[PDB]
Parts: sequence; C-alpha cells; structure tokens
Amino acid sequence: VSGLLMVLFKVMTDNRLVIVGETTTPMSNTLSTVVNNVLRTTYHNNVGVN
Amino acid sequence: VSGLLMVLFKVMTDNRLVIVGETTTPMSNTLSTVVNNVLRTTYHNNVGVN
Amino acid sequence: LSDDFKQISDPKGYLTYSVKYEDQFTKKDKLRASEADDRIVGPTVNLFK
Repeated sequence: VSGLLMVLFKVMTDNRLVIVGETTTPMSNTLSTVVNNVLRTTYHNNVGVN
Repeated sequence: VSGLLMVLFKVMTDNRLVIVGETTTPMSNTLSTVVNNVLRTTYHNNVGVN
Repeated sequence: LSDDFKQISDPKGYLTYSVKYEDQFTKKDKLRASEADDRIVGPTVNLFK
C-alpha cells in the first residue's frame, strides 16, 4: 500500500522531452507489400516490440 | 544381357523411405514474380536440376 | 535559463513485456526475409520465439 503510493509519486514528478534521433528511411524495393503499407514514410531508428 | 539382368535385380530388392529434412521457406519480397508462382509454399532444402 | 526538464533520445515506458520459453519446441523451418523486412519487424520476433 506504501509502494503503490510511491509509484504514484514518481509518475507525478516526471519531466522529459522526447527528441527525434537516429531515424532512417527504407526504400519501396526493399520491403514486403505487407510491411510496406504499415510504414508511413520514415520509421524511428531503433526498433519496437508489438 | 547379363548386366541388364543385374540392374533389374537391384531395383527389385529396393527398400528406402524418404524423410523430409533441411527444408527452408523464402519470402515473397525476395523472389522474382516468375519464380514466385513456381514455389508452392516451401521448397525442400538442397537444390534440384530441371 | 531555468531548465526544468531534461531531454532523452528514446522514451522508456511504464509497461513492458515478459516471457517464459519452453526449450524443446523448435520448428525445423529456418525462414528468411530481406534486411528492411528484418529491421522494422525484428526484435519483436525474438520476443515471441
């Protein structure tokens, strides 16, 4: 009950700004027609799990 | 006439069972539209002459 | 300047994923794709082995 109160403290005193970094763009010739439509134009460099 | 009789002996006393081994699957993005339709879904590992 | 908040390259997030593998369930088909077919959908494949 004290730890769940403390996890609520850290999320409240947050202060972070996201900065676009590393980003790369792939070509239409080098993607499957199923993964091509998912990408808008430019995926953020690094990779995500989903 | 004796060798052609002997080649008929070996084919008669045969006993072998084919086992699926090594098989790999390619992607649609990595094949020509002419070689793509030939492959059903999964080509047997190793390669064939035809 | 005051500088209240500091900036970062990549965001973290509060909710993450966990897994318990079974080291006896392996498929005998080593599949393959392109390099840009790999990058975008890459680490997500190795979290759901």
